[PDB]
Amino acid sequence: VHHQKLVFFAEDVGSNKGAIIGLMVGGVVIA
Amino acid sequence: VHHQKLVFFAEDVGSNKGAIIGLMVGGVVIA
Amino acid sequence: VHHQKLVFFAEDVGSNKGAIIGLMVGGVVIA
Amino acid sequence: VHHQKLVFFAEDVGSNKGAIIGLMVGGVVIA
Amino acid sequence: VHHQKLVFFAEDVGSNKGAIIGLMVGGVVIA
Amino acid sequence: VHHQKLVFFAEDVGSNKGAIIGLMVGGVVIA
Repeated sequence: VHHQKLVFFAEDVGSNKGAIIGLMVGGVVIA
Repeated sequence: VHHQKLVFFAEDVGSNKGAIIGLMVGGVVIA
Repeated sequence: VHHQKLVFFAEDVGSNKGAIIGLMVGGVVIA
Repeated sequence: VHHQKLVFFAEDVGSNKGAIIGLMVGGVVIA
Repeated sequence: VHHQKLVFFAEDVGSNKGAIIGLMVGGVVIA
Repeated sequence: VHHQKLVFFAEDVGSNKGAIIGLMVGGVVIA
């Protein structure tokens, strides 16, 4: 298979106080 | 298969205090 | 198969205090 | 006059992604 | 006058991704 | 006048990714 640009932003992000995950597959994120 | 640009923003994001996930497949996100 | 731009915003997002998921397939998101 | 415990929680708060205000008297909150 | 414990939590707060304000009297909060 | 303990937590705060303000009277907070 092929994955690409799963998340994409074309313009500026101010902040990320949380989670940004291209491809969450297991385990535990807490943001 | 082929995946691409699953999430896309063309303009600026101010903030993300939560979760942004291209392709959640298992495990646990808490944002 | 082919997926693309599953979620798309063409203009600016102010905030995301919740979940934005291109393709949720299993597991647990809590935003 | 006397004010006290205007807002009160006795048990655990999970999250506050919004506004919690004891006493709003003017100005502008955006949560 | 007298103010006290305007906001009160007795048990644990998990997170505050927003605003918690004892006494908003003017100006601008954006959380 | 007299102010006291305007915001109060009795138990542990996990995180503050936003604003916690005893007494907002003017100006601009962005959290």
